[PDB]
Amino acid sequence: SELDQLRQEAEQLKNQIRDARKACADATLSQITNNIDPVGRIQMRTRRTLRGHLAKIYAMHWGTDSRLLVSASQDGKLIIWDSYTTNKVHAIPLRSSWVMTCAYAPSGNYVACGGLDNICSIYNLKTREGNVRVSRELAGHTGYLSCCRFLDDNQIVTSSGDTTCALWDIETGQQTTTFTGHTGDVMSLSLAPDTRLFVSGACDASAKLWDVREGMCRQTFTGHESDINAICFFPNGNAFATGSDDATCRLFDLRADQELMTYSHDNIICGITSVSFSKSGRLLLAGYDDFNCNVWDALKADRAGVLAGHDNRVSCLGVTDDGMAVATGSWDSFLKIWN
Amino acid sequence: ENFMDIECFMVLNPSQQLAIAVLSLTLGTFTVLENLLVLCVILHSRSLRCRPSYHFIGSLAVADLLGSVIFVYSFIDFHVFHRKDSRNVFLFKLGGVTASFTASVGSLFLTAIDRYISIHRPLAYKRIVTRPKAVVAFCLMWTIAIVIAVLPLLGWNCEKLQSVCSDIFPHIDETYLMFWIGVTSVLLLFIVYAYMYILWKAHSHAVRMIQRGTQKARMDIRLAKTLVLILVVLIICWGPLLAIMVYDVFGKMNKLIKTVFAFCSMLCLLNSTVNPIIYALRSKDLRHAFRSMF
Amino acid sequence: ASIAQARKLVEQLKMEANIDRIKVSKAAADLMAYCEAHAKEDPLLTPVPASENPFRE
Amino acid sequence: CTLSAEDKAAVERSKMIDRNLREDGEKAAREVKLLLLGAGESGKSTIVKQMKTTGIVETHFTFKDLHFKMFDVGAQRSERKKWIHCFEGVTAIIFCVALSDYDLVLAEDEEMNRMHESMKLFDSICNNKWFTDTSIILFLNKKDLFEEKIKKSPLTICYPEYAGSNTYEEAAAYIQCQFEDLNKRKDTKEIYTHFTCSTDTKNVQFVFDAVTDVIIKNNLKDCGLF
Amino acid sequence: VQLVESGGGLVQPGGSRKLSCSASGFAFSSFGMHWVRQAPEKGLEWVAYISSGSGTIYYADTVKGRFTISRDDPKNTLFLQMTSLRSEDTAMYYCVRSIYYYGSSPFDFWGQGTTLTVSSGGSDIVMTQATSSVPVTPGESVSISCRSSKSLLHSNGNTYLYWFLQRPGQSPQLLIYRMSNLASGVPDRFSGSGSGTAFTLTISRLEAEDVGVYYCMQHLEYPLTFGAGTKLELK
Ligand SMILES: CCCCCCC(C)(C)c1cc(O)c2c(c1)OC(C)(C)[C@@H]1CC=C(CO)C[C@@H]21
Repeated sequence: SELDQLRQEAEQLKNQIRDARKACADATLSQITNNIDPVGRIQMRTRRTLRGHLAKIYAMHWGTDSRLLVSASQDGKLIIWDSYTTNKVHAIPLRSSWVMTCAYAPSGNYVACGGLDNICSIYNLKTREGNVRVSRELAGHTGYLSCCRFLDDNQIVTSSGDTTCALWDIETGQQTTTFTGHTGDVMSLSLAPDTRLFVSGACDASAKLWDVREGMCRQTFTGHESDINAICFFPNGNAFATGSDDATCRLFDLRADQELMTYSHDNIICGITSVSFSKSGRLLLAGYDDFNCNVWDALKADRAGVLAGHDNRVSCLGVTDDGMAVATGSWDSFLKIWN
Repeated sequence: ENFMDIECFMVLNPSQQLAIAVLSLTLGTFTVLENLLVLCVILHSRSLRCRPSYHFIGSLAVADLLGSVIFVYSFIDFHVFHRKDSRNVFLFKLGGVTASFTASVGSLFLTAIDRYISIHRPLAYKRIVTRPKAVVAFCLMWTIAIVIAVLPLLGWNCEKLQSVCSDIFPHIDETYLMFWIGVTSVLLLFIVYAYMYILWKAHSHAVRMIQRGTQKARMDIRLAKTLVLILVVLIICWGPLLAIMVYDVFGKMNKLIKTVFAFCSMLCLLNSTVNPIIYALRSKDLRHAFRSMF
Repeated sequence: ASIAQARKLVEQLKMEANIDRIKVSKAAADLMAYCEAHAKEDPLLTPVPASENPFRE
Repeated sequence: CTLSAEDKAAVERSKMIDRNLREDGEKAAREVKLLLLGAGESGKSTIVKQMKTTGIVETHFTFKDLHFKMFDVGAQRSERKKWIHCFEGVTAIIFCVALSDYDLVLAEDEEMNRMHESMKLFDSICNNKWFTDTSIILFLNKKDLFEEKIKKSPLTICYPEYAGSNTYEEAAAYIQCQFEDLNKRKDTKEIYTHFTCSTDTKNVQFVFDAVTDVIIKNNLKDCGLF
Repeated sequence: VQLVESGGGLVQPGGSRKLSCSASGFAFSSFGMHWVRQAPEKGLEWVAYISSGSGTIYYADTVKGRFTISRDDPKNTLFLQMTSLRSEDTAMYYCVRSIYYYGSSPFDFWGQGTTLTVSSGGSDIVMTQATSSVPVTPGESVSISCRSSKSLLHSNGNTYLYWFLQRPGQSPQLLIYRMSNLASGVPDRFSGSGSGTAFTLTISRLEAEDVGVYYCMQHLEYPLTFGAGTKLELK
């Protein structure tokens, strides 16, 4: 009785947010982007096939130098590749083979991993000993670790399966702040290019935008009907696309605070495992788990291309910082560098 | 019409040339259709492409296809229209025929040792047979069949070195017959040993499951059915042929034996027709693969 | 302790409700300006030349 | 070639890394990966007591020159849909069922008894899309406590239609047939049912005999013989 | 990270001598090993090289047919079997570790050295240094130029030139690897530049620890040739 009348406020507040949708109901993204020149038919070919894992790859991350790559598979190894050659720069044996995420530092000196072991292990690459050692074990989560992303050598945002995210400190080993408010298990996250905000998505079909210094949710986005498991920012930073299990991608805007465009097709079921943007955000690369990635037009909602070529489902995906190539790693033992 | 390297020996003077023609044409068309079906199902589907035993099934399919087309071309060229050509061309087509029909037995041997080590070393099998090592064994078997095939093209023919010549193969000496019989018999005894050991190990495993409380047989019975089928196909397709080949090198050398040699030489096309239905249709994965493809 | 959680949820939704919202036309114009401002900068739009490509073989 | 000495030594290092990765994969392929699943109260830790925080516990053990890795993942308490596909490719699933909890209920969630929850979990993991062809080593623990409880309380509390007496053997066979009939994939999957006793080297003997059978049958499927 | 050598001393010409370089504090099996000798009042010269896991063994012109280099990875010790020594082998042998991947810093550590003395009885790239002794002053900018007979630029964009500083009484220390990258422990005042065949090493705000001999070494293809040796002296 005491809470229910609060619900009488609260859903009404949501209706006010819906009334805020009437503040931004003048037009859609398709109406503004009419009579524009399309990107056209895209035939980008695989160039490298990074063949050194022996189980299914769950994550990859490019380097900021756009040549190094990192990958984590469901065997106990995490391999750092040269992409120009096909050279394994490193191979790190892991304490637990159940890793679902990995990250590559912008400085390039550290890598991260995590998964069912609830620990974001940080490994120091550049060292005087010559071999990669465990720099810092970041324990403290209770759910399964789902995403990790670096800010610098000391800050890292980890989203786990305990419906919370956390920003940590490498030297202290403890959480600087905890982001709370999702009701389902948190699956993905993405930082802005100016790293002031990051938007993260969970299994409750809600994408929440957080500030790294405030520690609280700024904006909340809804419109999916299944577990959101992929989020990538626009390179401008004022918008972000997401992908979930309903085989639809959605482009939300931070300023409009609503969904702009929906990317879907009639013959596509078996939804998205990973999304990314190209340079200038014109193409949306979505890795669907009917074994292939699709190139959608971010302004025309048209399927420009198909990146089929993986024998199993494209778990992980990523575009280089200069946009030279896109890597897709799948649930066979293989990464592929499409260009 | 005597001994000591006679020519135009072919004994198909009555109307059996029509019967060999219709049987060889039907078996060649059936072999082409079945092996094209197998090669289309295997190559189009990745679920059958990755497994290294289906690479050996495809190797046997390619060997049976090439042997079918080259054998019906050469056999209908020889016993129909009575085309007598030079020694180097007949050696070349006989080399193609024996290359394909040695690679067929080699692919059967590779399949037999694959299934033998899958049940003899159960946990080790996945770390013994892989796709590139199966490709290596495929290439080694095909190249050794090719070099055994081109062995009489260079030196072993009895026209160059004066030795005794076989009558059923006019430009092949009896030494090459003994060598080919030896290699084929060693491969077939290895295949029979592997498919007896699979049945014995599966029977022992089923007995151990019955003695324990682990099971509630059903494994050794099913592979007893398919293994007795495989072995009786192998026996009725390669027993009389090697019996005639032994009798023409270690026997009284009669005249009616050459007539029966062509009709038991079409048993190779019988074997090539029945090989996709006992090595690919016996597979449940390929069965569901061509059920899905329609 | 659902009394404090409901109050925190109401406060969070009220803090998310009173923020400003730019119209769809201005955000779409900004997105189109960013796309066509670096359309030549993206090498995945056009086919890259083989000399400028680092991934050719 | 156009490598020079630095890139030639770099591809030599990558070849050494390839060799070490191949050796590590061959060492890891000698292990048998098992997954412990259950309601939590089934006494599967007692199974850990019979074979011999983080969200996953690995119970490495050996029996007759064969090494088993047993993955207890029931302490995760998250949504099972998003991380059970990590375990697609285990050799078998060891589902543990408390036989003595046929009449015991839990009233915290929805007042229903624990055996219907265990049967719901069995229907969820047996008919999962990832465990289509991974066999289940079903274990029925606490048989003596179940017998001592069915000496007083009959089986009709759990099952509304049980046309049998209070005999331990007939009720155990009925429970085994009820758990086996949740398998909708009986052509591509078997269920290995055992009653957990206090005899040493017998539950691990059942696991070893079940795992050898599924390895033999999976090899016979993979080599085209089935 | 230690590289301690032993077994050196005075030997007869034509005799046999073995040098053992003990490595501790780092992974020995993942590091390619080199031998660099230095005669008194001379420069550095590469002798022999064995890679990680003994995959590749290289020898120089005066080394092939006479020497033998091997490693013991469980023992973490590098060996050097020398047969039929001559008067030109009287040099200070340095045990050098090296690693090779993308972004690595090869020749990053040098041993303390051992003394070998012998009593009395080619399509290569030649490194050119204009002046072997430049008198410098502290607080100014110092420019050191080295040349090569062949262009060190390769198709991958890497220019394989190195800079080594050998302080008196101390092991040589790597300063700049691949002409533009600062090594570990080297301060930010050191910089390098070059274009294909012409090279420029710039030292700004020279201090008391920058005194020593400067060497330029190529790494385009074996055999590895050091520079003549430029020594910077105060006043
Ligand atoms: C010893 C040489 C290898 C044995 C080959 C046995 C098979 C069954 C493959 C065979 C058996 C054969 O009977 C023959 C074969 C091949 O190959 C061709 C070239 C088709 C021959 C053409 C003319 C005649 C003369 O009778 C015989 C034919």
